[PDB]
Amino acid sequence: GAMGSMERASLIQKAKLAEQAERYEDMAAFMKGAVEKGEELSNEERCLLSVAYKNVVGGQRAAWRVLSSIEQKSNEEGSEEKGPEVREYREKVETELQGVCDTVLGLLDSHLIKEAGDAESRVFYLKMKGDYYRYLAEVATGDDKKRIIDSARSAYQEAMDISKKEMPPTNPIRLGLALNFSVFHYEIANSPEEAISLAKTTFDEAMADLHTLSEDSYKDSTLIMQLLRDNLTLWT
Amino acid sequence: GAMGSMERASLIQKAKLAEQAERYEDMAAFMKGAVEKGEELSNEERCLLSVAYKNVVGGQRAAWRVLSSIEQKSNEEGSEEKGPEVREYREKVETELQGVCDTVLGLLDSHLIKEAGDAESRVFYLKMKGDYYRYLAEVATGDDKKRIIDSARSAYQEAMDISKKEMPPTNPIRLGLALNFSVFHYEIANSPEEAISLAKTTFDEAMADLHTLSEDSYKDSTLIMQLLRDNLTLWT
Amino acid sequence: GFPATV
Amino acid sequence: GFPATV
Ligand SMILES: CC(C)(Oc1ccc(F)cc1)C(=O)NCCS
Ligand SMILES: CC(C)(Oc1ccc(F)cc1)C(=O)NCCS
Ligand SMILES: [Mg+2]
Ligand SMILES: [Mg+2]
Ligand SMILES: [Mg+2]
Ligand SMILES: [Mg+2]
Ligand SMILES: [Mg+2]
Ligand SMILES: [Mg+2]
Repeated sequence: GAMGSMERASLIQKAKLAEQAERYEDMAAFMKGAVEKGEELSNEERCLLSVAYKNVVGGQRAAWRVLSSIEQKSNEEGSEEKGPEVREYREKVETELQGVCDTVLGLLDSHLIKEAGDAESRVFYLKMKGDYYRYLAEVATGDDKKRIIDSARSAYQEAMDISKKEMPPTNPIRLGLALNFSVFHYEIANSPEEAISLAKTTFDEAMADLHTLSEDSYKDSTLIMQLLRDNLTLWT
Repeated sequence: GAMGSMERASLIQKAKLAEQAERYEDMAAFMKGAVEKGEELSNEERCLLSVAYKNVVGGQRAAWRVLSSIEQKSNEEGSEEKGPEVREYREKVETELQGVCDTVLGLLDSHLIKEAGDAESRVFYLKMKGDYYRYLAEVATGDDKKRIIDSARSAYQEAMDISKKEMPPTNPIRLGLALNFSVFHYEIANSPEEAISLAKTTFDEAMADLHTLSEDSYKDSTLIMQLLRDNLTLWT
Repeated sequence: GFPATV
Repeated sequence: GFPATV
């Protein structure tokens, strides 16, 4: 690992600088180096890791969607043969995206999840595992497609099971997990009714628990609740 | 070169796809591969090359400025010692930026400029040479700082000399060259009066020539004239 | 288009 | 801040 010689604290400090500079690839490399020190992550450190990789893969997914759309139109009836270039470049971006997902899934499996015993860490990491299998599922076409989809479902489901037993319905990790699992149902599993039901039940159970919160906790919970409502509005 | 095995036309096609996907690092690598085929570039191809590298280095410059600002405040009186990390990371971004500038300057010297005989190609490449020496000058602190600044000035000046003899005052390459050389005077050479005079003379000479233009040429010329006016408003 | 995820 | 360049 190219970060093996840097102090853990220096990697975390530089990840924060990279975030301020919007250098998300650097941020992700710094956080990968920090994870590879072998120590458990704090709440803030898990946030840095997830923000870094979400921004890297988010850019790759956006580029992949542009290229896939161009490829789909180049294959329609009446379109002119442009050669292999659109497919090749879509494949190049796809392979890079898959590489980033495999890296994140590798950090989670070696060994973040197995050492995560508190709900707030274990649910967070299982949510990430579902997210990165979901990104793989977005591009999957081969023999293992259904197993990729089920790996996302399984990770999200274990996270849901722990969050329902161990976290209040307003916990932002629990809310974000439900938001993303609902999107998995809608976009990956072809299950829009399950997506809508999960978003609605999550929103309503959080609403009923807001009265227990401080103003700062209320702001965090209602932010994610608004995203659930936004998706419900898109879908209904 | 990793692009050595790809057809020139395929590199150009993929550079255009990368632009649509906002994958400017890929776009620059594709255009570097195209330049390295050894053939002269068309007007559209010069635009692709310049857009790709302007976006790559522009992001690096923005990140460098964020980090330099943090570094300057960490060195003020009463600030707490954060260690070497801010300087190290600023240096890392700086070295990457210098590497990109050296790559572009290398393409220009081997062998774009020496083969460029028409004004519209030669002025464009000399403007680029001034731009990338200017970006090096923005970060320069060593023995060669004055020579870096003068390399920018010399390239811009040769471009100005050709453009004044061989292009109308509304030519967008001539206007963009003057815009950037004016910024060089203001920001690099500590010559705000020369910056303002160049921007004003360029604007006025273009205004007097707009009557010769078609509507499409008028739109291109007035766009750059508005940038000259914007800078004049910032500076006066 | 992206529905909202965090 | 960046003055305008092209
Ligand atoms: C969106 C918000 C308020 O909360 C969450 C909740 C669950 C997640 F999986 C990720 C973020 C946030 O920006 N948090 C800081 C980055 S961890
Ligand atoms: C800004 C505008 C209208 O013109 C110029 C002019 C001079 C340059 F050095 C670069 C661009 C443009 O976007 N052109 C397409 C990219 S070459
Ligand atoms: Mg140590
Ligand atoms: Mg593939
Ligand atoms: Mg249920
Ligand atoms: Mg050939
Ligand atoms: Mg240096
Ligand atoms: Mg003069």
